[PDB]
Amino acid sequence: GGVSVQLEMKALWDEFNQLGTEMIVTKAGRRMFPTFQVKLFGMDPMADYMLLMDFVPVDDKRYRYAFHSSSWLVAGKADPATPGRVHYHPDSPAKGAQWMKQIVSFDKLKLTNNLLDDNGHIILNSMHRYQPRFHVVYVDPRKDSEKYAEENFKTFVFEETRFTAVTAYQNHRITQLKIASNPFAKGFRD
Amino acid sequence: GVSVQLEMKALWDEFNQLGTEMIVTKAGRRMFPTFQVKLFGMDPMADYMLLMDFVPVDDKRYRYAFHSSSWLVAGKADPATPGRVHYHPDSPAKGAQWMKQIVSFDKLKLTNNLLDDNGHIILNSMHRYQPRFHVVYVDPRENFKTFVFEETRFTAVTAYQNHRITQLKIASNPFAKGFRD
DNA sequence: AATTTCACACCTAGGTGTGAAAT
DNA sequence: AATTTCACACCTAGGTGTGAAATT
Repeated sequence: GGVSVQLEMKALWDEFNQLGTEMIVTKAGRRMFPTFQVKLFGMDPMADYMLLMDFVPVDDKRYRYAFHSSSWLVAGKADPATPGRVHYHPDSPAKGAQWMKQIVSFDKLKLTNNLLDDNGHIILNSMHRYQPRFHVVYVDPRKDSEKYAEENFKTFVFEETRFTAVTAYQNHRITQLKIASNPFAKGFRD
Repeated sequence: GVSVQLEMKALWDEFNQLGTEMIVTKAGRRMFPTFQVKLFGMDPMADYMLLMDFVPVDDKRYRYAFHSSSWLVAGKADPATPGRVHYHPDSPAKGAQWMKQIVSFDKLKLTNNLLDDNGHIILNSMHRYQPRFHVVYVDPRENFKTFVFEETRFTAVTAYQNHRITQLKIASNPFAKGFRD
């Protein structure tokens, strides 16, 4: 367990977290912003690794945004859990030297509210809080089967990456930051 | 017992009849048409490596004569370019994975820069090349098969010589739609 | 020269939030 | 109501040939 992970764009994640991060969710699938990007350290260069991402609920409560007080409040009890989906990195599996070579970005990752989705996108319930988790798994390609044991995986949880899944932005301050930092939203600047 | 089917065969043969030309730039240029294949007779449990390589057709330099609208031998071929091993991005993969859908080499770029380090194929302008496709059976400790489609042979150029080639590239490549009509 | 390189307009492809409309 | 979906304009990103200019 000597593998180290460094979250890229930490300052941007913390700026969003202070406001209370919101992530748009659609039927077709929406990319996260900011993109979850990491730097890998202490891996064996000859060993083959699988890089994974999963989303875990923060609490069992449904949220509501009050525009009068500009804050999030508990609306009621959480809706039933969404069918569990996982997202492997497109380059997985790959050698330890390949992962440590450059920053690993989960830019192809998409969030959806469609419970019946078959496009490999992450299914999330709108107005609920989620915690993105990052997993490094050691895998032997000569073996046709894979499973989880205590010594074959490591989980990395960055508290600043937690967000609320929404269909439209609630906090206007979040929209302002998304517009100002995401290049695809440059047409809305000024 | 492995069988390979060249996709877009009709488009390749139409280009070959005119004498296929591929643009070559410093930055790297995609081939048009894209080399796409269908795999058959592979073992679904066996691991395979899929490769692409370019071999010179002859040891001659070519020149296009606009008066007669034909290719002629200009002189002797330039020295061979620095060759490297080119694997499909998904290689290695199981036999069932390769046979599942059409295999394409769309991210494949041709360059005339001898000092290139971006993993692109280095070629000499005004020379005839033959693209070859390889299927290699991964063994823990013959397995090497080569598929050569004669219709995929082309002349590497910096600018199109035959106006008929340009016309076909414009008419069939979606990125050249702005030049239609 | 005869051949090669450059900025450029114009495509494809797909990622943005907007504000109306819909549920 | 409070929340979700739709067409849309406007971006980024990157693949085209064009015609001018340049070039061991």
